[PDB]
Amino acid sequence: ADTCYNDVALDCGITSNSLALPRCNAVYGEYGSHGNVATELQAYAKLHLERSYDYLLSAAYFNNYQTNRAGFSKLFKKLSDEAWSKTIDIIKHVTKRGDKMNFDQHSTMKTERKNYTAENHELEALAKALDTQKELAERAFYIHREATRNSQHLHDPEIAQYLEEEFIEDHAEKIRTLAGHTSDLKKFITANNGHDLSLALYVFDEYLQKTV
Amino acid sequence: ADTCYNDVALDCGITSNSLALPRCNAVYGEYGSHGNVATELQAYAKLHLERSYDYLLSAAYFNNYQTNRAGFSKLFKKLSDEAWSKTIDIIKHVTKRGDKMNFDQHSTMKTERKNYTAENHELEALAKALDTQKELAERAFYIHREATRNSQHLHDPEIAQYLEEEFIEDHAEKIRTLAGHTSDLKKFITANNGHDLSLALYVFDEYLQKTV
Amino acid sequence: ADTCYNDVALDCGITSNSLALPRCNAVYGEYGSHGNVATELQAYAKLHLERSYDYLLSAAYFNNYQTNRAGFSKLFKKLSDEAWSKTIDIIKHVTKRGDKMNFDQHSTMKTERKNYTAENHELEALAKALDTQKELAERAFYIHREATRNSQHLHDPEIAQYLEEEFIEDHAEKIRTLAGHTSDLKKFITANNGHDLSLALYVFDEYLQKTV
Amino acid sequence: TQCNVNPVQIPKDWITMHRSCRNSMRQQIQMEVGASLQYLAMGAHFSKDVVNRPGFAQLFFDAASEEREHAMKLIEYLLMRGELTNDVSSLLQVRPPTRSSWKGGVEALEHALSMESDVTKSIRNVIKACEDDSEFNDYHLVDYLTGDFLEEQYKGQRDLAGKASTLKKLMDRHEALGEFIFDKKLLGIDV
Amino acid sequence: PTRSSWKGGVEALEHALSMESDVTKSIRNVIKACEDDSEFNDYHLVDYLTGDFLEEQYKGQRDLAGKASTLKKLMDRHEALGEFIFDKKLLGIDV
Amino acid sequence: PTRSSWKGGVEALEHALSMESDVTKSIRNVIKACEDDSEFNDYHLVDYLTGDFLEEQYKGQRDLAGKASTLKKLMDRHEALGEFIFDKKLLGIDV
Ligand SMILES: [Ca+2]
Ligand SMILES: [Ca+2]
Ligand SMILES: [Fe+3]
Ligand SMILES: [Fe+3]
Repeated sequence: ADTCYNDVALDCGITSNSLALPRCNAVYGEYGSHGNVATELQAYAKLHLERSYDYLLSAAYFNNYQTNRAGFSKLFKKLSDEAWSKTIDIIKHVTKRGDKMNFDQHSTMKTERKNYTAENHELEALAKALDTQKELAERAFYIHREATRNSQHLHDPEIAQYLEEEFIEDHAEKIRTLAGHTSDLKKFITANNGHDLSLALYVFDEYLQKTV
Repeated sequence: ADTCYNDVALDCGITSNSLALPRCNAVYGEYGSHGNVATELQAYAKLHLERSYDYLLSAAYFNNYQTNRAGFSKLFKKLSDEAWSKTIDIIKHVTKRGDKMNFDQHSTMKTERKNYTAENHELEALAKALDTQKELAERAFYIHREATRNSQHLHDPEIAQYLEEEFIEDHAEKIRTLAGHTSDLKKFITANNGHDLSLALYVFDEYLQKTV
Repeated sequence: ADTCYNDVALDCGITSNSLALPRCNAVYGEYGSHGNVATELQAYAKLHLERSYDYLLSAAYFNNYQTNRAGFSKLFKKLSDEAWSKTIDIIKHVTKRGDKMNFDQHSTMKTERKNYTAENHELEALAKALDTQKELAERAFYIHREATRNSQHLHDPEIAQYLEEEFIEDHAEKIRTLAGHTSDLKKFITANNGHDLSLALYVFDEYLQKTV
Repeated sequence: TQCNVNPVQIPKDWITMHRSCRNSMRQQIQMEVGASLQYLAMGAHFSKDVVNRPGFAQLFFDAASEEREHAMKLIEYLLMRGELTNDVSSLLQVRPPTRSSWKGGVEALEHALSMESDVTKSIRNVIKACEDDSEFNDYHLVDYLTGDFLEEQYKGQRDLAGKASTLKKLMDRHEALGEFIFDKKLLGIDV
Repeated sequence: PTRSSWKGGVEALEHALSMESDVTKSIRNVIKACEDDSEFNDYHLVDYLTGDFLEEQYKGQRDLAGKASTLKKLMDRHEALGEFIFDKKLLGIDV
Repeated sequence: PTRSSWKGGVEALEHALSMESDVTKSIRNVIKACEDDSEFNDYHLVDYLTGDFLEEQYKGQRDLAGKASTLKKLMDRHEALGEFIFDKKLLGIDV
């Protein structure tokens, strides 16, 4: 059983001429040794980073003079700021557990390839926001399962509790909110032959300005 | 892979004459598709609803002029109010996750059938309260296991964390408190041939008025 | 199905001459009946108790007139006080769940035997603190796994959430902090042939006084 | 590799405790720790669901923490006098306490009174060793043990003795209700 | 006074520690004289010297001994910077 | 990003200074393109880039250059302690 104390005893001996101390790091519970939890967490920071900029572009698009939807723009700006903040938080968690961030790490979770386009009408934009938030949420479910269930030799409840507290609880609220927005728009489009659509989009945008 | 965005692209096409958008809802992690977690959560709201009214009847019984135990009545009124509040909270969680509440949903957990009677002497009433709280607690353990362990294709840590935070932590405190009350009454009944029983029940009820 | 209510009905009968009430306790979810979770929790209180006094001796050693490192002493005193407080908290949790504390209970987790010595130079002391905190953290991972994964008939998310909230989250921070301290000392020892070591230890101790 | 700094030496004439006194202090430190562990076991016992005396549980958990503080004060005294530059690891040993169950509050209070009585006698013996060493009468430590430690001991014994007398009078006919009320009074609750 | 110069802070701290050590021994001798006079054990003065004067002496010695140990460790390679920083810390200044 | 590791604080500060220097040059080129287009001199954007963006660039470069100079002087003999102290000063902590 290698320990940091034993590494010190060995290397601090007059016989030694170095001080490697490989066990004197923050790694415990074999974090990073078994399973894919460590690499998946790095890829999760990368997903938040990419989405933060996708949301930023949507916020910009809704703030052009033709669309001019301050409420939709505010909704996306908030999603962007939150994803940017989470990117930094995950990077710090990766290093807190004794690993190092690799910005080119890929996830093993088989996820289809669909480019994010910022130029969308209101319903399309909310639908894409809903899909991307569900993807972030299901990725957290995947990492959580990898940490506490998929590998016989890996059990990391620290990562599980971190995901539960910092990601999982709030994902449900965001997804429910976005799903509700798509239902509202769907009704504006279909009821009474969609006759109130333009006034409804204006009223809905004003509502977002007050509630986002 | 069906997504809300793809449903919108298809239905918003000039070719379409409807807007179903089946994937534009709050369902993710296949909630409700595999396992019994979704139906068990609905049955859990139903159990709290039924118990809220059982506790309310016990609170009423202890407030009749013959029993007149304000402390016991307050204990049951608090249990009733908490169970009523939890009923609404669970219903809201069921809908937050994209499902719909069904008030006739039954649990699969094999639980014996024992009618709740409100007319009881003090020890009997506390014993029944203890048993019903243990049943609520074990039902939470069951749903938690169904969400994260029993089904290979179902892993829902959102439901697990919700149960951990809103139900599981507090159940231990309530059960320990009620178990302690039954121990106190047991001693009043058995020590010194139960000679101090009537004075002890009065003193104990006054104690409940100050601590419930 | 034995219940506290049924025990009362039986024992409170004119036929009875006793009041055992074996089911009127705080035990639920078969806590203590299957698996090793109950005994492991007792052994965990014992580990914290032993470590609280080991840390106390290190705090004393660093406060002797020759070492006179107030920062190192404060670091160990805090670790000691926290472990003492956790010892009492775990004992209370053991009894809250209807069990009783046994101070001679051993853990099944195969852990090597290494006496804790308080007389150490700074790097050695931090290395030992790091190792003992990793051991406390991995023991929590072990109990957590025993409660929710290792035994088919045992599922206790109350113990799991208790460990997640009261131990697991904070262990990561403490271990990362201690690992960082060993890295700093390692650099003081190796850079520029270790020429700044004595001044660096003084500066580092002053830093600990301000940040512990 | 050189991981530590070559030690330095400063004047040592100020370090004056003698062996017999120092050894008695080391033994007292272990005794205080042993008392803290025995009080933890009392706190654990009264915390059980089938005993359920939270007032007694808190009383004894508080006593356990206080005994730990007593051990720390004795250790700090030795450090102030220039001791414990070595032989620190052997100062203490944590072991399971001898007793883990009591019939009721009276038995626990009487056991606590007896434990305190033993500690008082032991401190008086440390005082004797420190004062009567033919080569060095340690005036200051004797004064510290007498004015601080014995003061706490005598007040504590009187407090426990009074609690035991008061509760024991209730045992011949009011074991359950008497202990229940007394227990809540320990929590500052007048039923 | 007998001495008017010191090589550095360590020499002065060690000299102060030795002076305090001498005072402690002298107070213990006053206590002995006052307590052991066969005709009159001066209980009150002995108590005053023990509880007030010796208390200040032992705390003071430990403080000086710690300061001397801390600074002396810096002398083999950091005499100037070590003493400079230590000196400002005495003024409550963290550079 | 192209780089993911640095030998120490000095290398990172020098890399940051070089990155900022590249950004300053790039902004000056945006200014040239916007000001010298024969069909339209964009007075307002040129002014915005000059008064806001370049202002931040020059102050930032001077700050990084000073940090690099200060820390680099400590590297020939005090690599570990020098960087440790400098690092805590960045957090506003005077050891
Ligand atoms: Ca879990
Ligand atoms: Ca949790
Ligand atoms: Fe929480
Ligand atoms: Fe004591």
